[PDB]
Amino acid sequence: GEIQWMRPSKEVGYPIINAPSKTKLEPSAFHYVFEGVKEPAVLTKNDPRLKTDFEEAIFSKYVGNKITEVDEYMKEAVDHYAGQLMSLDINTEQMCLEDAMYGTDGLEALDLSTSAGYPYVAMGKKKRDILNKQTRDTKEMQKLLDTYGINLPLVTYVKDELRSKTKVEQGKSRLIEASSLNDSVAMRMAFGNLYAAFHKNPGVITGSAVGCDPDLFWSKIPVLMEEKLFAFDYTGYDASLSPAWFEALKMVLEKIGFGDRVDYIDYLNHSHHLYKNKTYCVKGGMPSGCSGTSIFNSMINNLIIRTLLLKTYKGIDLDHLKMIAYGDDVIASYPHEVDASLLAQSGKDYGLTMTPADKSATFETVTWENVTFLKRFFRADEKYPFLIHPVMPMKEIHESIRWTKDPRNTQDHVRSLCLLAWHNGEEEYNKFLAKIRSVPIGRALDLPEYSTLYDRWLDSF
Ligand SMILES: Nc1ccn([C@@H]2O[C@H](COP(=O)(O)OP(=O)(O)OP(=O)(O)O)[C@@H](O)[C@H]2O)c(=O)n1
Ligand code: NA
Repeated sequence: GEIQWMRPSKEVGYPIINAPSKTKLEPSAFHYVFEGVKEPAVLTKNDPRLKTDFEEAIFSKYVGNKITEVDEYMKEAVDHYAGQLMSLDINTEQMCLEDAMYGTDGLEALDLSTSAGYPYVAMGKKKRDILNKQTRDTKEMQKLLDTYGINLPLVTYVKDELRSKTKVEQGKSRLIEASSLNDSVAMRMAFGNLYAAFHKNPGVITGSAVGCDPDLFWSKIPVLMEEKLFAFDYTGYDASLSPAWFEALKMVLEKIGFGDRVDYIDYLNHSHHLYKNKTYCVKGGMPSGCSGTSIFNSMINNLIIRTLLLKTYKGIDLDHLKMIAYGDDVIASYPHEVDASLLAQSGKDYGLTMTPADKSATFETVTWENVTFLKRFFRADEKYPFLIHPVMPMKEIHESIRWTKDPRNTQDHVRSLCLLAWHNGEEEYNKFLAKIRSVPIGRALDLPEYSTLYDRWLDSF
């Protein structure tokens, strides 16, 4: 990804974008009961915690575009992945505006709590108005599509979330490149059925984990994997993608019955952005807040891994590459060992910065004991080994519970953390429940006991 140009929105007829400069995150009733070293992310250049220019830091993720064309390896990767998807019968039909807006089997309704993007965010209009879950009325939307069209600029917001101290001081705040509601609806009509097919088939055929339920899916993963696991992390995956990877993605779409609307992918690739008073153009880079970001990111990861394997190991058998991706996160396997360090080297040539899995200092062997996916480990259940526990580290849970954005959602937030925590075991879980109940707010929460969660889990398969 690379910014081609940046300048004042007024110079080109665009209004300044108003963005709250104060974090909604504040210590919660449990702030001093649990240990945590993360704080709210810098949201403005004035934030006293800064130790470097903010503007420069939040845009440094666009490291450049390393490659220009789709080479032989990428093309072979495209053919093989497109081949797997083919065995799914993904309905190539366009999604009717009703299902696209309010959802259907395999696709959830639009999220009413997220920005509506330009121009609506400059007119004061909000999603609550345009959309109506009860009537499932397309009329208002339609009247807006015809009025403002598509390919509308992406409104860029700084993501309000917890970050390490270092990332606060280096202004490494993440950004939310929000797509207008129009674009989001169009894209969901265009790729609606593709999304659904993926959501309904997490696994090694789609090579996707999007829409999955860890409590059930974790038990299926080991069976799907080949003998030898391999993994690695990406640094700024989304922003590092070069235009060629988008072309490769279109090739895939074209081959499975969507050559029809690959133009949409171009907007993800060559995009127009609005940040505050400034406007800029980005060549490459997957925008964070578009319809299908997670899925197209996963599809591209499937192309990338196949590509690096073909480039590094001529003769490799892709039919035995078993991988599952969720955006940049991935858990992959092959019947034979592979050098992740080697793959990382080939990665640089494709514009990808790959490092040892889970911040390891060096590329070491990936095992079922040390492998993680979605921050979760894999741990066979003591009493029934064939059932696998997705285990989120308590540290992550401790960090999250120490803050709140709305006291009205404390019950839901803590309840959610409990559904993650109990997998760490009864002893740990009860210590967690105990600390929660050491202050008034916690004692008033309705939290599930261990046995209730474990028994429910056992019956869920
Ligand atoms: N609104 C956003 C913005 C970014 N991201 C994701 O967050 C990543 C960047 O987060 P950070 O953890 O700060 O990036 P990494 O470079 O992956 O961290 P590291 O340096 O430790 O490798 C991006 O690639 C993207 O996948 C996201 O999910 N939502
Ligand atoms: Na882009």
